[PDB]
Amino acid sequence: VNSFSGYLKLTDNVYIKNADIVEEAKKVKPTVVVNAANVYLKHGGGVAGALNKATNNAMQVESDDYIATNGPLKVGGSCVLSGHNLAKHCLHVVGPNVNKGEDIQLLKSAYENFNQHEVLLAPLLSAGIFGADPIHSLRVCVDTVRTNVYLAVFDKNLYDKLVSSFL
Ligand SMILES: Nc1nc2ccc(Cl)cc2s1
Repeated sequence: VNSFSGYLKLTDNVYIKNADIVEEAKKVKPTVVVNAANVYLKHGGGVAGALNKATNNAMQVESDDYIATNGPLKVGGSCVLSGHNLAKHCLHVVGPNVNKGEDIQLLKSAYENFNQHEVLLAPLLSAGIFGADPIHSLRVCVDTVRTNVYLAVFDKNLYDKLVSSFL
């Protein structure tokens, strides 16, 4: 049993809810929250800007030190950093950004990072301002992640479309 409430069960391991991931993280304090990161860990907008704002910019300060030491992530890659006031850990995952011309085949590689964690609170990778089709992102998630993933979908309209169209 875990603390996640109000989710619709899609599969054995994937759950979905219309929720603000920031407000969900603040309520649950999950072991892992996933950030929709870019390779520079520049948390300007979308999910990353919202998560970082909720940490009072402490996520960005930590991230800048990580990049200064290690250099940029790979598209499809990840790193584990602090979850600050939102979670124990933040798994920063880089899905491909369609609005930069990145290979959508890298979305499966991105979701494979989730398999290193038994339970996660996450957004749909490459959705929103990363430009991918969220229906596609949900299909790749279900077909790739084997650990228990609780997806927070920001748009009520999109949430209802993802559920209604789910095979
Ligand atoms: N407080 C939140 N801000 C955002 C911004 C973009 C997306 Cl895709 C989800 C969320 S939840």
